[PDB]
Formats: sequence, C-alpha cells, structure tokens
Amino acid sequence: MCIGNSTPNEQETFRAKVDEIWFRLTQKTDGTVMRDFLIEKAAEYFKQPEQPKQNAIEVISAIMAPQEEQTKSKADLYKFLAMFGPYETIMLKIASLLLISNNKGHWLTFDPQAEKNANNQRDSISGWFDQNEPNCLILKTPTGIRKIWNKPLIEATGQYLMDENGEKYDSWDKYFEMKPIETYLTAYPTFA
Repeated sequence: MCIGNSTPNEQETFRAKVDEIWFRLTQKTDGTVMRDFLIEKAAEYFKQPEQPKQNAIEVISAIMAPQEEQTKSKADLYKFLAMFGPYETIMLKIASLLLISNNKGHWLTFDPQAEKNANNQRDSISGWFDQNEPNCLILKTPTGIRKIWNKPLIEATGQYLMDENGEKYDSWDKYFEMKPIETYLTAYPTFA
C-alpha cells in the first residue's frame, strides 16, 4: 500500500503527516483502535467551522467503508488522507467527489472488495479507490477504465487532480465536467 503518481519526497512527506495526525488523534504511534473512537476524533478534528459534528461523523463513517469492522489501524487513516488531499481541506475534496457521485447515479463506493464486484459488471458505472494505491480513483465506465490521482499534499485551492495523461484539474467538479461520465443524446425536434 503506497500512494501512486508521487515522487520519493512526496511519499516520504505524506508518510510523516499520517504518523503525526494519527498520533494526534489516537495518542499512539501504531496499533489499532476502536472504530467509533477514531471516527469521533476525526470528525471534530477534520470538520469545518460551520459543520455539524454529526454530519462530519456520518460522512467519515460512510467513507470508512467497513461499517462492521471493530478496529481501525494507522493504515486506515493512511488510506483516508490519501483519497482526500491534506487535512485542511479534506471536507472540501470530499464534498467535490460526492457532489458529482450523488447526482450522476451514485457510482462511488468505499466498501472493500469493491473491485471483486466490478468485474461482475458490464454496462454499469462503478468508481472506487484502489486498495494498494489509495490516492488513485479507478473509474469503470461503459467506454473503458479511467484513472485519476488525488495529490495528497495539495489543498483544495490548488489543482489536486492528475489523470494518466498528465493533465491537472482544479477539482472533482471541474474534471467530471471536462470528462463527463456518460454520453447520451437528449436533442429533440420541435415543429413549433
């Protein structure tokens, strides 16, 4: 498990930050912790000024895929920060991906083994984050498979996206506008 499309410095620096925030949230340097405890701490720490803690809890909880997984380790936090850039705008990057996913068919999934269920699909849309490369979102569209990388170190204000071709994007909104998920005609004759 390691962030992809990043240089050695980026991987090294990202690793440090994960160790830091983990220590700051669990008051440990490794080991595991109770699920409800990690979500609680992450919520009050990653929420926005005007965001209800309950809302931060629901959002984080959903993203922490296994709803029935009692313990959570530093790997789980590593995974979470890898998908949504730095912790300063974590809630902004999530708002952006979800913003599109909830208004385009609810194609995003966090539940592990989300890939083993993707092969059992032909004419459907499915998007999940790679398990061994957390910052990479694999999109399964009717026209093939796309790859888009989140820059864990770049805040929401910057261009935190980067596809396989190397093109950078302002956010999940901007990208799913330039590269729409589906393409179907809606034009219609009008003999008014």
